[PDB]
Amino acid sequence: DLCKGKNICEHGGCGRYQPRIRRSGLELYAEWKHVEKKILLSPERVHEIFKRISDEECFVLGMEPR
Amino acid sequence: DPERRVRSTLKKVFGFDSFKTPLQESATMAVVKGNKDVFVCMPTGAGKSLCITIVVSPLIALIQDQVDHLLTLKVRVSSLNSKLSAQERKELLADLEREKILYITPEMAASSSFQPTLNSLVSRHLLSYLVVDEAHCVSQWGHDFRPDRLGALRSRLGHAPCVALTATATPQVQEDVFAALHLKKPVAIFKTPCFRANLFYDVQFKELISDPYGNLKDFCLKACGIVYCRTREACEQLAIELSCRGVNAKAYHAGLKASERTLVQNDWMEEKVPVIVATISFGMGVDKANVRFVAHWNIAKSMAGYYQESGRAGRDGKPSWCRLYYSRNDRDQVSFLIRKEVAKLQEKRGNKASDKATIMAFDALVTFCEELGCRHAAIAKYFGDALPACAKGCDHCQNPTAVRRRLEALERSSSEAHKREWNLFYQKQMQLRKGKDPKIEEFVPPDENCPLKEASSRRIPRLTVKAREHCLRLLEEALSSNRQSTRTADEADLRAKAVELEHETFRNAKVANLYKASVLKKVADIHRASKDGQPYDM
Amino acid sequence: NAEKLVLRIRIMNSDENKMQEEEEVVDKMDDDVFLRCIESNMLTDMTL
DNA sequence: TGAAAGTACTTGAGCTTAGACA
Ligand SMILES: Nc1ncnc2c1ncn2[C@@H]1O[C@H](COP(=O)(O)OP(=O)(O)NP(=O)(O)O)[C@@H](O)[C@H]1O
Repeated sequence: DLCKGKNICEHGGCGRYQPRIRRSGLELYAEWKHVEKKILLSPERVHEIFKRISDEECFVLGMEPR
Repeated sequence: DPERRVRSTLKKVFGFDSFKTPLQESATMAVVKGNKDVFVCMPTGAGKSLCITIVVSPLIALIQDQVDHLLTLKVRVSSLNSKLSAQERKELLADLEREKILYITPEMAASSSFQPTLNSLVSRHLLSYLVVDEAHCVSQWGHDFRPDRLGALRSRLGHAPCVALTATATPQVQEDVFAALHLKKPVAIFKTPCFRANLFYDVQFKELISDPYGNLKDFCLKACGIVYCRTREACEQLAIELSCRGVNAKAYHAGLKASERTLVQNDWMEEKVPVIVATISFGMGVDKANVRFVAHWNIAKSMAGYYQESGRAGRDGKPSWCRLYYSRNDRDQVSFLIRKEVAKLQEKRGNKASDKATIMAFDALVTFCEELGCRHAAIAKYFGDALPACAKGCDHCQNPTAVRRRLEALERSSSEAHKREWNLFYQKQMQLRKGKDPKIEEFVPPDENCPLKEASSRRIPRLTVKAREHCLRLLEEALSSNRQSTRTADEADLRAKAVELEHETFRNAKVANLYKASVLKKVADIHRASKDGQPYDM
Repeated sequence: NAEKLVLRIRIMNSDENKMQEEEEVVDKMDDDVFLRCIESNMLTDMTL
């Protein structure tokens, strides 16, 4: 609830932006607005994204890393 | 001709030769005071200083910008403001009270920090010009911390000729400028035409656009630039939106901070942030030579404000488009805003039909946005100019057909939660029914001999004294009819009886129609008692 | 004290005794259908 | 040929401004 309102990533680096994730059936779409537009978010990409999450950053997310 | 010194100053001290426009050259030779007051309209140029002189600039940002620019131009110019250094203020007051351009803000112009200094500079006659900077309707607008001068400065400064400088000079506006400033007739009119072919004036309707955010993002992509959102943190919202869409935009809500803006502005000056969003602010910062768009997301207040904020684009002459995003909801919201503003304004001040000048100014903006034709022609008509003969560069100039279709679609686009909905609809649809000049109070006092206790009472709105007298006479006729049915004492006590009955009804009533209804209800009771043949007791 | 507890209501605004009406706004909401909305609102959400 | 309801999501809206002193 707190983080769904933060559309920008700053703290830390990576001053780039955040797309909207929309679910259509079994496919996840990284709906970039204009910053192509509806790039299909392949499960390989989301696996790579999840792989780099630190243990503290997933503990605060509520999921125990071990 | 001293024109020799003018040429020398332009060549070396100024860095020009005043050749941008011969009109400003003629204005400069007019300010030599061979005429009775000169009214020059600062447009794409200036020539003051030469044409100690006090500079009445309401906002200190212009004071700074100009004094530092002149100092870099090898000119000894001083400035006076409260934010200035205390030691600098003390030494400047010391060196000006005794033995060549002064920039001041009107807050201390009528205060003890400068009024004795003003008298000293007037009695010694050390002043040669009392010029008000960017004397836009700035004079006739705002907290009005300045008469305009009337005789409190135009005359208080017998010498110092006094010269005016406004961006927009419409007939009524310029004549009110002369009336308020007491500019001695015949004021020399030096007015430049407002037509500019480098601006692609057009109006887009937010309702017709499926995604106004995307359309305005595409607009700023095909182009620095200053979009203008009205207020209500919508400036910050729009800045974030554009930043989301890929337009690095910042904000300028007055509710930020000199600090916040201090950088926020300079960042923009050096293209660090290409786009900056302001609410109604940014009266300064006008030197960019790029300003590729000043498209207004929200409607302005009048042709004065709209034209002033939109002419900032295309300083070097390159095309700069500039648009206006219009919404009917925004139109009626701002109409409510000004109507309530003037309603509270009359509660604290006099009639001041300029209050209604504002409302037909806004109506002129609305009808200009909702009209069919050249936008340049409309602004020239409002400013008193002639046909611009503008080529492509308008909504109507470039494509008359598309604008007509868009307007036709907009016409057909009209058609506990409902409580606010109905309240807004009713208030907006009957507020417009009141029309212009909504003051109309003219409370008449009791003339000479009104038999009315606490007659001068404003508790019941729109209850004229004559109406209460009419009700009193009706009660008197009812009591006389009872008199010739029951044989009471006389009429002398019946007069007081009717007065007391009217006062009781007045106290028991809260609105005019209810008061009249209660008056008529008593009259029947009486007549009924007369039919009952019994005297009308209490 | 009658035979029909009749009440009459009008929508008096006029223009405060000003000059006619030139270029009236598009959403004037002609008083007949404005009275339509007024009557509907009174009949539905008056909460007497 | 005729559920019914509770809960987890989105999406839109959207509201004065002005500078000095403070
Ligand atoms: N005759 C001239 N020759 C050359 N440059 C000129 C001439 N007149 C004015 N300028 C320059 O044009 C600049 C713009 O003046 P001006 O348009 O008054 O300022 P602005 O703030 O850009 N617009 P405004 O709203 O009218 O005050 C001046 O500061 C001068 O540097």
